[PDB]
Amino acid sequence: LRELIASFVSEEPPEIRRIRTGTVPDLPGSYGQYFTAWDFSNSIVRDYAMNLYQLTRLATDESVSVENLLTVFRTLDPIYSTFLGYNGFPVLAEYAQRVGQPAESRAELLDRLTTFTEYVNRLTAWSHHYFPWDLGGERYRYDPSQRIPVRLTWQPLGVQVDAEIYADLNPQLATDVLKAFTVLQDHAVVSGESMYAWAPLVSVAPTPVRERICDAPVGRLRFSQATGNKVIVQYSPVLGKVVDSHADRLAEVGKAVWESTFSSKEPVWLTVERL
Amino acid sequence: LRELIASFVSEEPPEIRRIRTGTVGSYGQYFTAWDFSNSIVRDYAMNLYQLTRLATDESVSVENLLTVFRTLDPIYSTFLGYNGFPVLAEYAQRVGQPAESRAELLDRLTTFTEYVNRLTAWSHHYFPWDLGGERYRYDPSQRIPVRLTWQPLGVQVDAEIYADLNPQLATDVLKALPFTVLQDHAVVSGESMYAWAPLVSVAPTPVRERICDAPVGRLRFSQATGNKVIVQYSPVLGKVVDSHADRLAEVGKAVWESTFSSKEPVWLTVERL
Ligand SMILES: O=C(O)CC[C@@H]1N[C@H](C(=O)O)Cc2c1[nH]c1ccccc21
Ligand SMILES: O=C(O)CC[C@@H]1N[C@H](C(=O)O)Cc2c1[nH]c1ccccc21
Repeated sequence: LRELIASFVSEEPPEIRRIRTGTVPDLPGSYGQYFTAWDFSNSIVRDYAMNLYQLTRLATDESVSVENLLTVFRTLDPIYSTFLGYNGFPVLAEYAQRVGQPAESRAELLDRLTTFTEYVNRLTAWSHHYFPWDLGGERYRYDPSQRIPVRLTWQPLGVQVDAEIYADLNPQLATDVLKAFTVLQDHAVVSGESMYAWAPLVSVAPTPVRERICDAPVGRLRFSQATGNKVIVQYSPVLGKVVDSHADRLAEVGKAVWESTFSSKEPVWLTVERL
Repeated sequence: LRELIASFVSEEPPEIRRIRTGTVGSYGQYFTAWDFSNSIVRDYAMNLYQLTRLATDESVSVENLLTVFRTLDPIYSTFLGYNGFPVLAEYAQRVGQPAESRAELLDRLTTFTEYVNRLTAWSHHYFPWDLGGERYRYDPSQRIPVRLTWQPLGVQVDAEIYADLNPQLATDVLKALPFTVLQDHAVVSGESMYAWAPLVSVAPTPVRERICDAPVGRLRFSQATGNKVIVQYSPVLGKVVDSHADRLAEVGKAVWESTFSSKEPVWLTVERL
């Protein structure tokens, strides 16, 4: 599986192509319209994914017996598995059955859960990028020691900015984030002026320090292990802050990426490297 | 909750109305917030139904059950509460509170499921699937006869519930009869209509059948997906009689024009015969 997670960090998965073009073998969508089909594909795998992560996060809970975990999986999974497998994602289903296979140990289950979560998280990301959220706008309107420095670069925007990430604030989270990335950049479609990208990792570490996003300042950085393994730049568990001096570019980086996921479907990639 | 469940079976919830009128999104549009509300309620519903089914299982403690709830629920509950369904959230919080009997939980779970499944039913009906429509194109001794009718289309048909095929499912659905609910169409599956029946059945479904094998007039149940009643013009339930199968074509036409376009409610009543 991991081979194709890596493949799909660079390339759009073929599954996410047939869905946008309407070439799914089943031709889903009653009365010759795959708009409904596409919608179900996007949402079913997004929520299926959030489920997978939480299943994982309980694989880390030891009060639950692994056998009880496997059973909660055989209960929750098959409906999402089969429908997605019949509406655009055949392999994900088979791999879900591989995850449901008896776990000789708790760690084996945990590893399968996290791999597969990230597989479907990459697919979620790509669908999120190509789903036409635009039809709506036309009609429906209204310790200083531990801070590590890194640099975030948006191409082909050619805009770079710097950021600190407070390892002290969220140690387990920051270490996992530091462990790893050039990934497609997209915009939140309901929250407002924020962008996020699907970081290539599966962190189940608890986050003691979270912030209410209305208190969050500009260029605030946040990682959501739940809605993807997303990294979020606000122009919630907190990760870091883009330095104030460069906050002046984030706003147009925003408008650009909003056009990316709302209007253009033109890829906008974001790289995080550590200074 | 049950108070609200009954009230909603006939009346549009306030929540679905304010979201579909955008009087609860990014850059002054609500269609994304709507797409999210619709899908998250639908899927929180499937999750709740599988969690009740879990609640029947005796291998899992009620404390392990409650912690699997305390983790999978909030991501859906709190979010939906921000966009459309606040009371859904507060009641989810309360379902989580420590239960001392499997039954107490299982009851709150089932009512909450069905509350959410009605919210889903109304969301599916009002949700706009017409937008992409222009952009994206191409023992007989055992069965118990009942009858179905659609108003204001004024069309009826007699059908038989195969108790022999699914005894548990048959009883669970009959005990709700008579009822009259919203009938909507199947937006992805094809030529099938369905309606959200007012029950939450944990009945086994020993017999199931390919929807491609399902004849015209095939009645199937959808306990896994909103405990719905599906007529095809899957767990098996019944069949409309051969001489009445012909009357199903135009009501499917009208109900597709109802769910896809008009939104003018189409109601179906099922009564025992
Ligand atoms: O405060 C908000 O509106 C939501 C914040 C964030 N925004 C995303 C977007 O805007 O696309 C969608 C999304 C978010 N959090 C979630 C939790 C569960 C399921 C979906 C989401
Ligand atoms: O569409 C299909 O081929 C599947 C059959 C059914 N059809 C529904 C429709 O058409 O609205 C959508 C739907 C179905 N089963 C599901 C399971 C999970 C999530 C959604 C669904």
